Amino acid sequence: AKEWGYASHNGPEHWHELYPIAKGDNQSPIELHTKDIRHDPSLQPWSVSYDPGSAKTILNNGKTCRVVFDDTFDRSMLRGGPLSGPYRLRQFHLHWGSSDDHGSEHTVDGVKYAAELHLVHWNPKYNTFGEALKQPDGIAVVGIFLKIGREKGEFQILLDALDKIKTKGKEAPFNHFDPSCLFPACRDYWTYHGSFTTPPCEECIVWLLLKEPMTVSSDQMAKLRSLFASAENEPPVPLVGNWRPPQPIKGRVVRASFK
Ligand SMILES: *SC[C@H](NC(=O)CC[C@H](N)C(=O)O)C(=O)NCC(=O)O
Ligand SMILES: *SC[C@H](NC(=O)CC[C@H](N)C(=O)O)C(=O)NCC(=O)O
Ligand SMILES: [Zn+2]
Repeated sequence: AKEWGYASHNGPEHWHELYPIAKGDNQSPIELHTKDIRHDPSLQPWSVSYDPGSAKTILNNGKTCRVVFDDTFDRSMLRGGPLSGPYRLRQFHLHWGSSDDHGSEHTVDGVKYAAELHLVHWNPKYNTFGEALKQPDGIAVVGIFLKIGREKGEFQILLDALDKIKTKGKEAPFNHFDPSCLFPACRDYWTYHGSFTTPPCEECIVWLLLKEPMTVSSDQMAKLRSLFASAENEPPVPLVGNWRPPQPIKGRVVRASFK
């Protein structure tokens, strides 16, 4: 069944035993160090046009909490930036730690944030999501960090739905939600080519990591940690620490849209 997780027996360090590409040369996430970032004067701003009504479902698959969107036609689009054409929003999910002092997958100048939100988009010119996974630029992920601060009203909508998907395999209708309401005002970003941070770890992703964090309160973060990685018919296992350690940067440059 090729089951994997975040534990010592089935974690990141063993993923290559199931998917060789986990040891590839374009793996994510990475540590962003000021010493290896290059300002690209040609980088252009990106934008999004999300239809709140395209949101369909929220689910707990035992590895994270995912909100799924209708991507059968052009409804919710991401355009601009380093991209060659518009991308369709497929879903978003989160990565978080066991406590407020860590949780993000990407790290900036040696600092980690409480969580990392990933909005996954794919290029419709490739016809299907499965085909896009085979392309070096088939998927585009807008990554945003969560920092502890004031409570985020818009984020509560999501947190209020988690009670319906407490365990692995649960799913519930989640309608009328515009993920853009979670975006910080500042749009500065870093971009680089990498992979999915979860198996099969396909190296088909163009990353857009925003510089400015979204703030959320500690009580809000505690709510996320209330999920279980186990199914109803299983002994309780809290869903925390679903982040992959930084991978080698190797022969890649991270471009910044700011000087
Ligand atoms: S809540 C986030 C922002 N959306 C809106 O304000 C609603 C606009 C819709 N047209 C509507 O239903 O009124 C938003 O789009 N933020 C992203 C941005 O780039 O600022
Ligand atoms: S990147 C800093 C942010 N500015 C913008 O996103 C641009 C705003 C206007 N479109 C413009 O001046 O061109 C920002 O507001 N960051 C928030 C801050 O005050 O911390
Ligand atoms: Zn992710």
